[PDB]
Amino acid sequence: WRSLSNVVWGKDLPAFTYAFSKTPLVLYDGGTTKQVGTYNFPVSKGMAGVYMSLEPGAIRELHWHANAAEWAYVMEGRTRITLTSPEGKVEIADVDKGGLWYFPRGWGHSIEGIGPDTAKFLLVFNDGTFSEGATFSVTDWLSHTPIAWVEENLGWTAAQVAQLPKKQVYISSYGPASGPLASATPQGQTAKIEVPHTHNLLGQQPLVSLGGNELRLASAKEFPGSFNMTGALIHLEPGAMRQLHWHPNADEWQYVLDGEMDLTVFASEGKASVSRLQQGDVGYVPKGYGHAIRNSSQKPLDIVVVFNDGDYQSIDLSTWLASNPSSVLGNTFQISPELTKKLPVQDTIFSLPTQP
Amino acid sequence: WRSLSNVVWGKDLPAFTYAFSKTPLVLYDGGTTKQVGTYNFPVSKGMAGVYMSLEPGAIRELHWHANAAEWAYVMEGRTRITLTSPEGKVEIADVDKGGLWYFPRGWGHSIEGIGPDTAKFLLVFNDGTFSEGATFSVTDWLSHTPIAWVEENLGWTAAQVAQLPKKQVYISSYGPASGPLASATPQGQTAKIEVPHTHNLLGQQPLVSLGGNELRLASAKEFPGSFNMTGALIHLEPGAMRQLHWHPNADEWQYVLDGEMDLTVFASEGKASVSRLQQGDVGYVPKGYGHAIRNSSQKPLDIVVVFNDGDYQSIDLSTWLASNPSSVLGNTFQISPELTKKLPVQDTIFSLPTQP
Amino acid sequence: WRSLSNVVWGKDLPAFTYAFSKTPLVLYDGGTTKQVGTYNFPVSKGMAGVYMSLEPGAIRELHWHANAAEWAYVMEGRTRITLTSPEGKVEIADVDKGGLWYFPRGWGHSIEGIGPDTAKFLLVFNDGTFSEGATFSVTDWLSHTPIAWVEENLGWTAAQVAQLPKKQVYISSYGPASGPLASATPQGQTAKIEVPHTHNLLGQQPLVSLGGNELRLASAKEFPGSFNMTGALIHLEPGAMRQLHWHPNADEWQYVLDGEMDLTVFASEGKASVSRLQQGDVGYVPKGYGHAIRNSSQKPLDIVVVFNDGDYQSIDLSTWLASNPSSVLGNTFQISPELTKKLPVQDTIFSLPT
Ligand code: NI
Ligand code: NI
Ligand code: NI
Ligand code: NI
Ligand code: NI
Ligand code: NI
Repeated sequence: WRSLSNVVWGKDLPAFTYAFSKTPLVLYDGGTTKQVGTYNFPVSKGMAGVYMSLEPGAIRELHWHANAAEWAYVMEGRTRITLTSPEGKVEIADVDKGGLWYFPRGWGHSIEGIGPDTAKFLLVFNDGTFSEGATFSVTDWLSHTPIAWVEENLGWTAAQVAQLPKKQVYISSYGPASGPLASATPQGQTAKIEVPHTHNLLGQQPLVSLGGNELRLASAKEFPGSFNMTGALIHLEPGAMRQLHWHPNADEWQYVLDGEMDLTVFASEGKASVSRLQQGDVGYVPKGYGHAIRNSSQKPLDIVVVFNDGDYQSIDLSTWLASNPSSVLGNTFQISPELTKKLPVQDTIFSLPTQP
Repeated sequence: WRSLSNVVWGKDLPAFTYAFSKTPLVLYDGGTTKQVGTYNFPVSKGMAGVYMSLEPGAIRELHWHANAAEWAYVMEGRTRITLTSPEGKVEIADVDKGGLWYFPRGWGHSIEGIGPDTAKFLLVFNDGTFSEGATFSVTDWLSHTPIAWVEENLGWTAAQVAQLPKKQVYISSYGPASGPLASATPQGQTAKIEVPHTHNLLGQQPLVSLGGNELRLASAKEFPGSFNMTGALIHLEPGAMRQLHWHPNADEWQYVLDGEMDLTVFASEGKASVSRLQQGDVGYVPKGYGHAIRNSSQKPLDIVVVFNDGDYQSIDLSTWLASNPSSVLGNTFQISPELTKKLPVQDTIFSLPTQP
Repeated sequence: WRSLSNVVWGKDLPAFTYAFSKTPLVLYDGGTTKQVGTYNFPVSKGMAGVYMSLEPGAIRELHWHANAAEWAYVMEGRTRITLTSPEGKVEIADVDKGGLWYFPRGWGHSIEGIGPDTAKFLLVFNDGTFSEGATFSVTDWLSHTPIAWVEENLGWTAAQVAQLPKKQVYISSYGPASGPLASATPQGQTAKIEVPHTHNLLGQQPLVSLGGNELRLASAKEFPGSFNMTGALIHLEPGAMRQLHWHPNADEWQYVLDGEMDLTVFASEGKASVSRLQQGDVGYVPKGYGHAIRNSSQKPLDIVVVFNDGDYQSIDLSTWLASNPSSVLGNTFQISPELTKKLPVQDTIFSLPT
């Protein structure tokens, strides 16, 4: 990738991509997981990412984490979530392929794979240090509380408390697998959360469409329950680009759903990087850094990108240059008036291949 | 206190209690004080606590501290406060036993003991590094300003300025003791603060009551002047329990007003603690940590707890488990369907010992 | 300067002033600049300051910086700015002597000197680590992107892209100089920003005026586009002072426009400083520290001060003492009832030489 400056790509910069596709899975009874955050991907301060799979009837047990909100995208299969708020209200809902959930920091929750095959999903947390090994587990909790107090709290005998787990379960396939949603009723009378905390992203109409390239955007305008986090699906045809831009207000976390992705990141001070991501790899663009995404392959590319702000803000280079008068542009770029007039006058968000 | 995990209580964790009852008082002319913060209680990052007493006519001099808001609970006696805002408005008020004040960050204030008894009160600051040795004193200020500028600022002669203190006074019993509230008028025409910054907590009816156990809560709903701090009084009868819960949004600072308190703290990653607090000792539960409080004694227990958020948010274990369906609970806890149905179906906030 | 305590001025404290007047300029083709922030002025954590000049037709190139909002005061001459928001709207405006601009964090912008004279202005950033060497330059950007992707994004050939700069331009005099404002139209159809992000500070009537001493204040009340920063102009006559006060909510950054300024700063724990600032020097008062400013010279003093909050909050000593009853004051200061009654009963903001 030649540049006008002949910059040494990546020099004096952290990695902006991580080979998450090669990270080994941790295996549980009915599920798998792996994660990427500042502990293995130092640039990724604003968000951490978790891959999880759950077989039918496998549950990610009831837990909470007050250090991070949890935004999710279901890649394959079907899940059911439960979510309990400090007002004592509950949301119990199916989330299918292409759907989202958002669990506010510290609200209690569970996730179950409901089949018929493997559920596979991404979890993105708005704390880059988040680790799935550091969540607050209800089974860990009750096995790390004095037995006599658990007895009193539950109205249970010692012999009943002795039947509870002795350590953090994390993922269970003990069972039973949950049944139809209409029968998934709280054991005790519980009012229902009314603001939706699940959402259908893949089923949205594209916010932007150009020559088969598509952007589907779920910010707080589309999904207000996710009040401080935004997600988008980008589909790029062979040769096409998401145009050069930056985000004034948010970091950007990226996962390649399928295909092969090229990312370039401009970091100021004459420093920049370019790298290729395979399916299942991760990218991270710090707030304010200039960047673009290109499909340099002969096959389609699909990515999910996540922002740690509920308001999607992008300034495209094309918009920026179109907004300025000729004199400012010619003086800035030190170019002829003739060439100045050929700078962008409109922003199409994507760029179609121009190479004949 | 046996547990299902046989966890070594306190292993790999900071102390969550501090033997504040044994901290020596610092003695002033008509007052005493002592304090606990990150400097001696490392876990206590969000809040620091100060004990202070003032004899009749003793004043904690005019001072300010822009690094911390100041929330107070008067344990004994009567105080008079003054509070001056950047709007140039003043609040002059009596605060008696069971009452609160809240001084916003950086607003100027004073506190006087009003007789015939000694005033004793707790001050909780929303910065764990706060120290009473590091406040901005008006007598320190004027003795550390060029004399010629103090003369000009006050319209005073050298001989008048020479009568001012040469250093921080801190606490003074020079006099005069203040008279009745209705005669405590500003020396110059000063508009009055209209939003109350004092409040009666002890005189509230309980928010929650069960079997003699009581919770009185002053959040910003009850006391909007204290916009980002909340306090509560908890009364526990012998053998009774404040149920297992966590706070999604706030740290919890605790002081034992009377009795003996048992506290358990669950910190995730299979780590937990349990300890006993005597009267005048202090506890601290970091945001999100699971906790419960038990009176294991034969005498009543009374505590004050303070949160560094104005919205009280608690998720009780009972609420959480009641909100979930049987399958999720049986799978998580790996227990029989019979036992699953005996999990909580309602939240009574407190739990009671075995009854006749 | 004697004090009641005989405090050693400056003992155990950082510098609260910086000899910015002596900082050397960095020279560009058509402009100059220098800066002061935590890297050379350690106390200055909340704000950094930049001096910049632009010759007629010289431009500070299109750039952005998402780490800092940019507040400006034009000291001499005339500028033209452009400002582009994430809504895809643009503001193109003239800012002359005494005027302000505020560029929100990460919004794209440019600044051009409009002739016939040199434009000289101050930029204050709400991040004390801000450096003009660390901005995101559009010419740096396009020279540090794969050429094939620039071709695609612009619809240009390799030979067209090859005419672009090979590195960060920073300041350019290549031209052309811009024409009249009414002719400075976006190359492509662009909606206009409607909330003003420029403002006339020097032209305001004083918020406070006493004996020739004046304070002009542009907080978010006067200039709502500058939503989280405030600027003020203070004029002090010989012998006059801005009274003792503190700010509960903001740090204060100061620049001496002309004259000679005395600053005192009280830092608690029996520590305080007093320093004299020359024209072009800089002061910084941390949030909550007590302070006062005095003109101890025989000539006028004019300063600009900037706060990293959009709501100007000041508690003057006089207001505070006037708000309290006699008993509280006499007990605090350990003075006679007679002297207690002579403490302040009103706040005139400035104090006059006796
Ligand atoms: Ni979770
Ligand atoms: Ni982006
Ligand atoms: Ni105080
Ligand atoms: Ni609690
Ligand atoms: Ni700038
Ligand atoms: Ni000031």
